[PDB]
Amino acid sequence: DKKSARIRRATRARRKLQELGATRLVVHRTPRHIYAQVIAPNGSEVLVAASTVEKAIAEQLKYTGNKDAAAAVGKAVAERALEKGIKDVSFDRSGFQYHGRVQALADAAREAGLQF
Amino acid sequence: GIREKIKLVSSAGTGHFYTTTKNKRTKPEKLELKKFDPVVRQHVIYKEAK
Amino acid sequence: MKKDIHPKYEEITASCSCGNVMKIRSTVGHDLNLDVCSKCHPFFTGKQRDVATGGRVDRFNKRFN
Amino acid sequence: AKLHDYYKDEVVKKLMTEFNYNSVMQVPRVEKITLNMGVGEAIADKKLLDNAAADLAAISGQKPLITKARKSVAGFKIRQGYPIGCKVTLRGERMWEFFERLITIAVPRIRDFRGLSAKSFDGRGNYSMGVREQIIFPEIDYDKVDRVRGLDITITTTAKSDEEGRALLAAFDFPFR
Amino acid sequence: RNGRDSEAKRLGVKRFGGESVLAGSIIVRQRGTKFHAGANVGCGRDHTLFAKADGKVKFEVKGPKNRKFISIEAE
Amino acid sequence: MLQPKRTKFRKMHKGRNRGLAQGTDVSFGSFGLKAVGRGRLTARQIEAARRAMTRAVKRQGKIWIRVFPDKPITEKPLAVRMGKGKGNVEYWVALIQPGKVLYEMDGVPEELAREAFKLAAAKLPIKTTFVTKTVM
RNA sequence: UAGUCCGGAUUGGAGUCUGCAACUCGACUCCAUGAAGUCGGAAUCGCUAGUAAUCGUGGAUCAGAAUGCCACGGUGAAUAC
RNA sequence: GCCGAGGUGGUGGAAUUGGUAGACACGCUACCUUGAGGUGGUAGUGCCCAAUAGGGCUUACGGGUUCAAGUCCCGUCCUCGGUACCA
RNA sequence: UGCCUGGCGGCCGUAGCGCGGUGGUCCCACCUGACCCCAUGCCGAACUCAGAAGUGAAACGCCGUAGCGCCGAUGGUAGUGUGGGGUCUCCCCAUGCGAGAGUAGGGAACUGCCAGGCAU
RNA sequence: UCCUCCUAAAGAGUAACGGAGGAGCACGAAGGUUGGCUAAUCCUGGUCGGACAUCAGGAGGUUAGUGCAAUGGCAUAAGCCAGCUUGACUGCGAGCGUGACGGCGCGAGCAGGUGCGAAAGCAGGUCAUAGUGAUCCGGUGGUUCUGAAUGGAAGGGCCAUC
RNA sequence: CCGACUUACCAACCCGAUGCAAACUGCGAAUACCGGAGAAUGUUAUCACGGGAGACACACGGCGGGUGCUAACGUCCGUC
Repeated sequence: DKKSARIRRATRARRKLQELGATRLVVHRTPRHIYAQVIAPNGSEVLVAASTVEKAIAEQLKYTGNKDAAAAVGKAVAERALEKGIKDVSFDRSGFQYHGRVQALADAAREAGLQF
Repeated sequence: GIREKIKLVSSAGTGHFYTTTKNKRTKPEKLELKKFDPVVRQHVIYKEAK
Repeated sequence: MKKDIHPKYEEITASCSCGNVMKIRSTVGHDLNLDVCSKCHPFFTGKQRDVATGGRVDRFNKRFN
Repeated sequence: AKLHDYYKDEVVKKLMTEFNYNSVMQVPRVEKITLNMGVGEAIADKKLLDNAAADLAAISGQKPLITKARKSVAGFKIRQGYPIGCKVTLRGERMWEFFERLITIAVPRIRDFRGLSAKSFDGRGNYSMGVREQIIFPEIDYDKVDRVRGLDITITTTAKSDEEGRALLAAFDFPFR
Repeated sequence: RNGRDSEAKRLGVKRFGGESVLAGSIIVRQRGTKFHAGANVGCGRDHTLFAKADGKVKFEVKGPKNRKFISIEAE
Repeated sequence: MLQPKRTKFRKMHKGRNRGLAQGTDVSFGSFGLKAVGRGRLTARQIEAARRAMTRAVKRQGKIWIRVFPDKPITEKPLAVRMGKGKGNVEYWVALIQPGKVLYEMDGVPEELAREAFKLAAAKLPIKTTFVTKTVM
């Protein structure tokens, strides 16, 4: 149910984002990890992905499921996407409320050089 | 039917007004309604009038 | 909880008149002195005592020899 | 407070020893306790519902939510969106302390008490009892009293059967005639 | 007591499969959404579907409810 | 007389009677009275045939009617001109296609069944036949 | 100053006495209960002084069974243009 | 046949602005007055559940609408008033 | 290269339910508490934060079952365009198209992009 | 006169004193945006409380709901709730649809100035389809546009509106 | 007050099997319609603009219907 009620809040914004054709920055939040993916204009293939389940990100932070890990994941996905070059990305909160951790991920993506 | 015709008149640079309808027995309250004025080209406060 | 709208809810010491003392978070505004307790109640101990429900031949014999 | 730690030792250990639970998560947990006051006579004046709300606020620790009517009924002269009942849903530690005051203090005071009959489970371990007059809780002054103004408390347990929830509530020494 | 009927309001599919449209052309007039908007197709305030780009019209069934969608291929 | 309790609309169109019937198998009972020709039966004729049949068998066995009218038929009064609306609903008919089992009976011998179906078929306007149920 | 420490009907229990016998259907006593009733509609009655009003006592009938009937006293008015 | 109006206690009847009806005048019942009737005066007076507080059933019938129908809508029965003409 | 697990899809019931069994090193879920972010028309239920003692109960995934749901032939039937015929308010013929329902049967999906752990 | 369904023969349209129902409005929120949520009806349990009010759980899955008739729609909700608001904004408008015409409708985008949102974005009224009358004549406000010798003014024009 | 005993009383919802519908539809043609490509044929048969019109009482026959009585050389539509 808790998983099921969230996909509605996803399904609204995902539909119009795929209608526009914008590159979707998808975030995912669990109680102990956090994930980010930069998915193509078609919405099938990803470009990059960064999370706390990556080893090299987890080697440098204390807890894998709080705000600082989210900020490190955001700056990692921003620096990797800027090494690729994805300049205009549109963020999607994926059914999660904005303020808690995906605010930290979104902001650390923004001030690492990603314009949204 | 029961909606009276009223107009709403500009505050700054009144060479303009809009016109709307309002029910007197439910709402005796005023409109202020910050609409656009084409004369002064800004969004001004408008006021209820006959 | 929503901060100021709730009534005060403080730790008091209730004084059970069966002999007992209990710290209880409550709302009464004093140290409440209750009469009977969960201890020493007739239903809780077993002193509920429903009467015989038919003692007629008992009553006739305690009357008459 | 008290009944939580008494649960966390004795109730889980006894429902472990007499019910086959390979995991401790299968043991039923009393999850929430709601006090409902279906006032209902506030179709004439809502001073009465306003008094009943403060009565529930004195009984529990939470400010009660007023419940408006769901569908319009002309059998009882009610309107859609008329506030006709009052409720508290209390969960967690405040529910544990309300459970303390309900068992240790309140249920001796039901004034010719004969034991709450256990057949009031609805099918999935949730209990419901009806307290007929409000003065059985000692938070009421009784110098102030206006009406009788009872309530009903329904306990939601995570039990799936009636016998599991019955053994759960009996492990906290419910009267159970 | 009978005898009243409104004027028929000319609804229906105006442009069918494979037809070349310009942008802004009306494809379907309808009351509800019998057809839903897809790529390069906009939905009006009375649920009119119109060409938001110039191409060819395409009808599909999509989604988990087997619903009709109208797409436009930019030719 | 059989007519629908609480029908949706009071009057309906004339329509046509093309096609072959759907209820061709005798399902409920053993013997059946089946329709050979097209037409329509009013509820008066259905009840006349039913009374004649159950009087012919002396109230033994079981009788099923398999057609129900559900179609209102109007008339205009005499010395009333054409126009001014649809006429008032007078009576209800059931439309009958070739091959429709109109009646069934079970719990009787075959010759009493055949003779009762003859005495009941005398009241009906359409041409009929005697049929028997068949396995598969 | 309350349906109240007013009211004492009703009913549950335990008794006592008379009497062949207290169920139909007695009187009383105890314990408990604590109903209507908050001065009474249209109407209507008695009384002129030791009277009305009020308080108690006694007798006949009678095994038991008076709030009735017949008697006795205590206190004791108002009003008669 | 066509149009308009009506049907509500035992009666005459007011409620025809959806917000749980019979209000008023008769009649009836009870009491008083009277030698006794009538008049007169006080109190009841739509039907069934309990001795009550109250609830069920009730507007010609049947059905729909809504939360709710005497009330608006439809159909049917009965009764009024008007028309049913030109050849 | 093979298993799992998660995210985004493709597709939209041959893909959904029921019934049975199975998983916790990871991943995930339940979980723990609420100085603080934030939240409740009451309530840390949810939303949110700070976390890791337990459990795989529930959920989720996987596997097995046809009891349903679903798909679905070949024939035949209905209907019908065109041109003729009648006993013509209904059909027949020549010819072209040809269902729906039902039947034999199929069937508890398949797969792409990436990420993590495992044995290789 | 207008709207919805059928007649209407699977594009559109299509008559009758053919079969059925509605409209002559409402709403500064019932419009905009952001965030969130998901019914009807039954069963069980529980103070008064009882077929039917409030509570709790289960079944069921949209049989509900839509400001108002019917149809088409709606879960990403167009349904329900709360925060902030005035886009119920001005000038246009590629292109279409529908009418004999008068007319009626849909519209991406552009300029100016805003509202909500962190942002992508969305908003130039409402789930859509009824809620409506041409012209003349005059009323009011603004704009030197004209203004009968000249300067004004009257009166016309234009724009908003009755 | 419980509540027992019954019955040629009726019985919703569900199950199993029949039908019916212009205003029912989880299915669904043939034709017709819209568009594109090609060949042959056709006295441009097509569209636009201008000059001049007439006509706007239709009739029957077939097919699909409404109404009427699946009456009418009836009436009202669609199409030839």
